[PDB]
Amino acid sequence: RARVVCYFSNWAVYRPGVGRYGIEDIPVDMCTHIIYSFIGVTEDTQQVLIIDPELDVDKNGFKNFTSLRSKHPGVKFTVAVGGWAEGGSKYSKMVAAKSTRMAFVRSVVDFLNKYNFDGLDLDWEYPGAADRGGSFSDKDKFLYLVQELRRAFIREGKGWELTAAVPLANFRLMEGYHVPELCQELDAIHVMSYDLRGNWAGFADVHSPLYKRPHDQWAYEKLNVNDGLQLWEDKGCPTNKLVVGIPFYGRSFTLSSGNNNYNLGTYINKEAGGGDPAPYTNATGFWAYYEICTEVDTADSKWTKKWDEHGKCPYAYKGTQWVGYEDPRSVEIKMNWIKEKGYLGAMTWAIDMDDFQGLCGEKNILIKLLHKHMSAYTVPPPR
Ligand SMILES: CC(=O)N[C@@H]1[C@@H](O)[C@H](O[C@@H]2O[C@H](CO)[C@@H](O[C@@H]3O[C@H](CO)[C@@H](O)[C@H](O)[C@H]3NC(C)=O)[C@H](O)[C@H]2NC(C)=O)[C@@H](CO)O[C@H]1O
Ligand SMILES: CC(=O)N[C@@H]1[C@@H](O)[C@H](O[C@@H]2O[C@H](CO)[C@@H](O)[C@H](O)[C@H]2NC(C)=O)[C@@H](CO)O[C@H]1O
Ligand SMILES: *[C@@H]1O[C@H](CO)[C@@H](O)[C@H](O)[C@H]1NC(C)=O
Ligand SMILES: *[C@@H]1O[C@H](CO)[C@@H](O)[C@H](O)[C@H]1NC(C)=O
Repeated sequence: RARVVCYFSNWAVYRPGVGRYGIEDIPVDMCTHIIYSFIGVTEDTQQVLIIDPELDVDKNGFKNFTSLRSKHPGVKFTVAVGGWAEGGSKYSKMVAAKSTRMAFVRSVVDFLNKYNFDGLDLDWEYPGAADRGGSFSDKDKFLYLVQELRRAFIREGKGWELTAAVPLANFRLMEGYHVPELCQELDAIHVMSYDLRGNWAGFADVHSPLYKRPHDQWAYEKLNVNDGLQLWEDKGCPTNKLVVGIPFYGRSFTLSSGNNNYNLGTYINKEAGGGDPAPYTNATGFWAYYEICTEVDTADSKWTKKWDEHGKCPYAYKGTQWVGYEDPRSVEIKMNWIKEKGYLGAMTWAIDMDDFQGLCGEKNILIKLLHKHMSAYTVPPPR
């Protein structure tokens, strides 16, 4: 009764060559809940914004995805609104008044009926975040939105789920999330236990450390997966509502000129923006898991792979390039820890970045780990 929650990116179909990943590539039986990402909100009318209508509607992307339930009827197929690229300011605007929230709620209900989704995942990053167009009143008003969506979903009578993707840093929780009240209204809390470190921080480090390292200080002291989940519990969220995110990607850095120290915490060339783009994701500062294993794990690789003994994550480097990520060893450790803590399950950002082609070895190696552990695990009663 554990969840394996799989975010599916609708833009992965445009990746070239073996990176192309579409609806037909989703390994549906490895997940219990699959989430089509993303739709957005309009700036002016607070309605659902379809972000790639040629794919999502004209080529039947939404419906191809939800009709997967014909062959896989025990799986839930929902849609996520928001995501990083959507920004936060349209959401802070939409929740500012009862009337604009109600316009959005009606639009959501029509959309979910039209494309036969099982519910909605809220991915506003983030209520209350001044750097993302937010402000103080978002914390109350985001809770109101959640309460109003839940009531609308109850009225529709189809048993739709409502979930949310959330951060784990204390300051973000204080600015945006009434934890006990949100955890009561939501079916699952998808914790984004990743991007905890990255180029923006100004030093090289793994981005999903499980436990504190000696160099973690001040704001970073508790910014690790174990302490972040413990924070959600301490703030009032039941253990059996918390789903732990696992990144299928690494955060990369370009090290400072002449820097031969590759240890965690080493200085970087921050203006570079991160490591150089890899060929399929083509984004400075991150690599898909399959982009990492095809470079790091080959027989003649010139990459050097190391292990963070405290954070329990791999990192690898070559030249000026350094990347921290998750591999089968680190994912196995986190699966065992999820079971030890009694959490509701595991989530991945995102299923289209697993080695789904088997370029390095077993196809879908990381999601198979999530599925192996979660499917044999019984979630205990709240602690
Ligand atoms: C649940 C959750 O993890 N949510 C967040 C994710 O949004 C975020 O991943 C990033 O998502 C954005 C989209 O919101 C990606 O930007 C996209 O970039 C490509 C080209 O580089 C572009 O073609 C797309 O148009 C654009 N998206 C859209 C909506 O069209 C970004 O690359 C993702 N970053 C990754 C995968 O590392 C994840 C991980 O950061 O965490 C939350 O912030
Ligand atoms: C903490 C900080 O300096 N904030 C900015 C970051 O939000 C941002 O990247 C993002 O890191 C967040 C953690 O703070 C993640 O939650 C978020 O998923 C991630 N963004 C994505 C999806 O790529 C960086 C810019 O990339 O700027 C920082 O200043
Ligand atoms: C939906 O499935 C149809 C029939 O297989 C296919 O032609 C189309 O490309 C699919 N669209 C998407 C977005 O996957
Ligand atoms: C890679 O991304 C950059 C930055 O957006 C873009 O300008 C360039 O066209 C992209 N290249 C490919 C092959 O998509």
